Amino acid sequence: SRMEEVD
Amino acid sequence: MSQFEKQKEQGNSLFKQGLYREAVHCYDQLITAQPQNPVGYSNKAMALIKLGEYTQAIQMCQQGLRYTSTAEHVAIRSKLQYRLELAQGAV
Ligand SMILES: [Cl-]
Repeated sequence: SRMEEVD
Repeated sequence: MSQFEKQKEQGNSLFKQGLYREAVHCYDQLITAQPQNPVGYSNKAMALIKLGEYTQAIQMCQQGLRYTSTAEHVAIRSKLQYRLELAQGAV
């Protein structure tokens, strides 16, 4: 996912 | 899905819903269940940042990095974003 997103 | 992955999807669903304290609480259960898995710390740090809880975020980042190996395929965008903050910090 993107830098601003969770995993 | 394992129980960890189910609890993690719930925290992530709360996070995507903009329910950050609620997500933090689920992420705490990830940390408790799997203390050497960086994902709980990383996810908890994002939810904290959304809440303006910067000090606890720093603590979660430092803790999660203790359980993270090298990452050898880092995206350029990631490096630009990290180096921007690193340098802003150092000024
Ligand atoms: Cl990356």
